[PDB]
Amino acid sequence: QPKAAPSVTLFPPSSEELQANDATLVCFISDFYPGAVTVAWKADSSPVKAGVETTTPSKQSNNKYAASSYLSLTPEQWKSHRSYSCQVTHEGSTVEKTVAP
Amino acid sequence: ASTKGPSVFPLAPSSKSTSGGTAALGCLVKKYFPEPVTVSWNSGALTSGVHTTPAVLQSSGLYSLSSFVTVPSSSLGTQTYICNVNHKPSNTKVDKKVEPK
Repeated sequence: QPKAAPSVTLFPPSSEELQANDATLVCFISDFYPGAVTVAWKADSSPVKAGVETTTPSKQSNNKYAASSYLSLTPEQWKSHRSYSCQVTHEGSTVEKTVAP
Repeated sequence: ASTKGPSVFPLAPSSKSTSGGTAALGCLVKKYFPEPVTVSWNSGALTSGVHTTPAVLQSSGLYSLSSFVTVPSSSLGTQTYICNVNHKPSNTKVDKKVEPK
């Protein structure tokens, strides 16, 4: 099967979740093959590992894989940095997406 | 049996979740117990471009998952997008309208 690089979309915390005193960033990784990816998060430029959870990649109906990664923060953590990023490494490529509060 | 129904938050489409006229949007299904949760979009009318990833289990013992769809950006603000979440163990269903930012 032909190799396919992932599409990456990073979603900031919803207004609703922030008003519920929580914050979750959601990194959606889609349409990649083969199924092996590594995900790293950054707050501004600094690598972060606390509060990160990542799904095992799962085959979709298009025979490619999709996965999600989540970064759990407090609303105060979210608002205190200039940006957050999710970096996805697949087959010699890393793709990074960045969001701002 | 002990159960906990999910909290559902929108992952809103915006210029920042859109690439080349295709927008991604989703719903985040937080902190439910036990498995499973199932997700549909617009009551099963929207199936093309839908990806629902496996749940992650947190140290709290509660599960979270997310579901996503990619749609034409020209549809945003015109077509209604609703994620339908079913958590049979707690006899709960949640519909969340996902609106542009």
